[PDB]
Amino acid sequence: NSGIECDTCINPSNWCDGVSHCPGGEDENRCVRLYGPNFILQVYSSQRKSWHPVCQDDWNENYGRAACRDMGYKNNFYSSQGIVDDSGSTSFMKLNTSIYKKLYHSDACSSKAVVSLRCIACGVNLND
Amino acid sequence: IVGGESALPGAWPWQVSLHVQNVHVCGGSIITPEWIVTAAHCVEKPLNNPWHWTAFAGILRQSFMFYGAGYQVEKVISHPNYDSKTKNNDIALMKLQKPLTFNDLVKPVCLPNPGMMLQPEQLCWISGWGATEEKGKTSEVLNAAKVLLIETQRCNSRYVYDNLITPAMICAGFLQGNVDSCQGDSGGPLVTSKNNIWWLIGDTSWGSGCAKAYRPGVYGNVMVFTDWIYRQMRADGEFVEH
Ligand SMILES: CC(C)(NS(=O)(=O)c1ccc2c(Cl)cnc(NC(=N)N)c2c1)C(=O)O
Ligand SMILES: *[C@@H]1O[C@H](CO)[C@@H](O)[C@H](O)[C@H]1NC(C)=O
Ligand SMILES: [Ca+2]
Repeated sequence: NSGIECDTCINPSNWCDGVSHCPGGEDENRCVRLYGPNFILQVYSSQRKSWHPVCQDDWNENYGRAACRDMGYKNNFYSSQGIVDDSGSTSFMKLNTSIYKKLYHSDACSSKAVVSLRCIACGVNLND
Repeated sequence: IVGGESALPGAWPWQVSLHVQNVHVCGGSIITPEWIVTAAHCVEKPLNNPWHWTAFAGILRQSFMFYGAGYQVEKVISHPNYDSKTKNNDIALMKLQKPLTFNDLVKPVCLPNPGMMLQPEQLCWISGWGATEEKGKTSEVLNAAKVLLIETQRCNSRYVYDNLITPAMICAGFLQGNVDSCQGDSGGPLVTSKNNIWWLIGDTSWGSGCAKAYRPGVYGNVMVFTDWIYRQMRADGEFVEH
């Protein structure tokens, strides 16, 4: 309750920084998240201490499969398309082709779209 | 499920009957081909070991859950901070040895994502083979009922549950009663529709009586537990990767 807890407390700049600092690795295993009813792909920024939408720029399905792998869905992958961001976000995570830690902070997305990653075909019943 | 209706094939393709000793004990929500969200009170000792548990998916009727249609549970994971007494963090995870074959009768529910912006009184649905009346017996047919979310501030009123609803708990149903979850819906889905997607908003945890006025259903807040769920699923994927 001064920084980020591991259930050990961590400085939020060491949360999601690529180096596993909690003994249970809690600081490095929950760094990718889907946001909102549109599955806006988000990555936690250690520097900005915030969750940020991944830009659709140069994002392919293997990066989604990897984010899906990093979220516990393993080889489950359903959809990764670009969508307008409804997460109310101002900073975004763009890919430096040269999951998390493979992105960098940008305030725009050249595609104008964020990644909507659907790791599993779920949430559908008999009635649309 | 009190106040509800017989569920149709494929209406709740995530709903699973979890069995111990050839009888339904709890419900579950398929979130992945091998992972099932249930309640932690369901798998309290002595049912903490996966061997007691068999899962039945896509079968609406308990009598149609035959020897050979069950999916043996391989791993039971109770929430680490589950309290048997307050029933805070009443969420558990059941892995299946055999992955479930997804169809229109068996399908996963979507784990809730941060920022669902759900309504304070969001129309949700509760399914299960639990009692159709309080103190009643396990239902034969899978039942489901429309329930509305009750904001925790309203549910923590002295006239409802008196500060017993933790942040890891969400309330759903009707303050008038009549429509609630009951014995045997435990661990079952509290699911809502949003963006033409069904979202596992809660797992059936507890409540005083069934369908009693000012005594609604209390569900484990799956949103609060998503990180734990993602961590436990990823760790299993890493461990069996070898
Ligand atoms: C007080 C007591 C012990 N309740 S209960 O009947 O045994 C019972 C058991 C399980 C429930 C579940 Cl899993 C979910 N929800 C419930 N309640 C609700 N209002 N939705 C439940 C209620 C009684 O017998 O008076
Ligand atoms: C991409 O990485 C390399 C150095 O690792 C460098 O070209 C640049 O600093 C990075 N991209 C941006 C714009 O951050
Ligand atoms: Ca770290």
